[PDB]
Amino acid sequence: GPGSKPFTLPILTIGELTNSRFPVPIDELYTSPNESLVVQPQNGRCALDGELQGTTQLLPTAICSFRGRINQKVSGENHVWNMQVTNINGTPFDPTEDVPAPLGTPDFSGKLFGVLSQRDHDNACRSHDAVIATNSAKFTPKLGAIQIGTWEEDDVHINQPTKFTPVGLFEDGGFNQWTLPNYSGALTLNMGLAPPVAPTFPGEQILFFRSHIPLKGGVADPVIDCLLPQEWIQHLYQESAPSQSDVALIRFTNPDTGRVLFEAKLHRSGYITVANTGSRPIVVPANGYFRFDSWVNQFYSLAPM
Amino acid sequence: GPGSKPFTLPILTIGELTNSRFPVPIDELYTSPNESLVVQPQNGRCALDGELQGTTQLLPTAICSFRGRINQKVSGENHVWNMQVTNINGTPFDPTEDVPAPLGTPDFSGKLFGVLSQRDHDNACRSHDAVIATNSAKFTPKLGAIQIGTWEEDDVHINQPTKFTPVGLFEDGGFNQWTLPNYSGALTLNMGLAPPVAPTFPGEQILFFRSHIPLKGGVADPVIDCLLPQEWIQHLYQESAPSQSDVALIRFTNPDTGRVLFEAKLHRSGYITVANTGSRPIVVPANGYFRFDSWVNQFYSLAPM
Repeated sequence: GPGSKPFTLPILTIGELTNSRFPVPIDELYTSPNESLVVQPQNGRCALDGELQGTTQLLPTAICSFRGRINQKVSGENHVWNMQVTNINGTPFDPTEDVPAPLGTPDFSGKLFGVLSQRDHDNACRSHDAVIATNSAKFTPKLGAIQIGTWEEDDVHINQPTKFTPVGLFEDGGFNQWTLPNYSGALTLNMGLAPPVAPTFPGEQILFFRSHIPLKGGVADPVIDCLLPQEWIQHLYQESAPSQSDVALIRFTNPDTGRVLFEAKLHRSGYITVANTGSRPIVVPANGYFRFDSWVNQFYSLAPM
Repeated sequence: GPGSKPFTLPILTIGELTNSRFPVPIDELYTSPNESLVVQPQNGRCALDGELQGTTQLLPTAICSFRGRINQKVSGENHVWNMQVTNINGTPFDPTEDVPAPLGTPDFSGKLFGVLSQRDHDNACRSHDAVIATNSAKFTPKLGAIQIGTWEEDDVHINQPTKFTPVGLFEDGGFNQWTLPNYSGALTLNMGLAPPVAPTFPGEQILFFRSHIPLKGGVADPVIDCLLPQEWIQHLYQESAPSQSDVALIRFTNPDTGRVLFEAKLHRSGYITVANTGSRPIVVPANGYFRFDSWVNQFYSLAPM
């Protein structure tokens, strides 16, 4: 009609949200100033009008997963395999397409721990622990191939349907959630990226949805922070509501109480800022959720958290 | 107002749906007659008005997961541990609550393969392969405890936060997707169950959303069939639209083509029937999705598939 469809978010509490950058539930909200770090995740990217960006796709369980077939054991390597990757649904990946990598590809540097599974054309199956170094020169998903390490020296089959189910990190050394992999390998620039995000208003910081992820060994508390929960992305994709301005004011509210705990800016490009100093984890009532209040601009002065 | 909010389903193709009974994408639609088998899944259960039933909860990645802490190594057992389970968000499980088990508990009998991870209070971490026999007398999630098997004899810590990430089945022997676990263990009846479902109209069969799941070893093609995709459940929970009759007519349609491929009955209790003979897998265009057409009754004669 003459009027626009009102923008909406799903009615979901902190305990009903999934991380859009790793297939686990959100544990908490978190805010910190990115003085040195540049924030440019490729998963969990979606404009408020429902446009998916970067490597973002809709399936929460498939985030950081891989699909394809093993073409060979890597030359001069025991326990390392070369995997030709397809899209998550099994359809061929189109390397010339204007995305950084197959949708769902991990968007952080480190050693990912998970399980490699196969079901051969004759239905003979196997699953073994595996590691994928997203920070290695031979991590080339954009070119259609990655390398996968196993402990099992021999029991991986060639030219058979293969999946990688992510579990967590193998080790904490070399892990940086904000360092993008080189999707095309060494000496090649990433392309088709979702843009970096930063709080434009002096005094604001990004608000993240944070998950603490598993670690195979070591002493650490590795976390993955996403800009938007996967359910919000799924919702925005469904709704495709036009954005009335560059910023939607949202209010975190407990429904039974009816009281608003704090307010934040949801930006058109798909991330949240708040007025806060330093980095502190945010604990919120299990009943509470973000409610859309109105459209404002970048110059709107938020109430301090 | 005086009028009811129109019922709706999400606009999602086959490749954009998640299984509600195991944390993997839907691979295909499937239909078969349950002449001998009784269909009573506890996950992926939701009335069309958004009422969650059985052990159904909202987080797709958390389906078939467990959370809690290891209290002891099992008496007379090497490699077997007793785990005191909490809810998925970590909050205490209320055994007296009218559910069959903690929400998200697996609803099938067999040996589940996955990874057990821990992060100790001092941040020392470990992850190891694990198996959970949902078909054992010591599987007692409703009582607040299960047993977990590992290969690692010693490297599991007591009284530390623990998670189980499911991957697939350990073996195919003993697996039956329609046999419910005894949630309270041997000699105790399940309670608070979602009711069994069956096609009431002579000549109809249930239509399932089917996934082929990983297997650690053996020759088999184990599948998990759900009544509703997880995204539909999330959507119905959000919408909470009143049901106008016992049956909603839905039409599977490819949007670009604009052509309807077939029609089905979406029942108020949350499952689909079609008019088909025997068991056959259904392949549908990647563009296609179910569209809600109108409300009918049990006596509506569907066009044959």
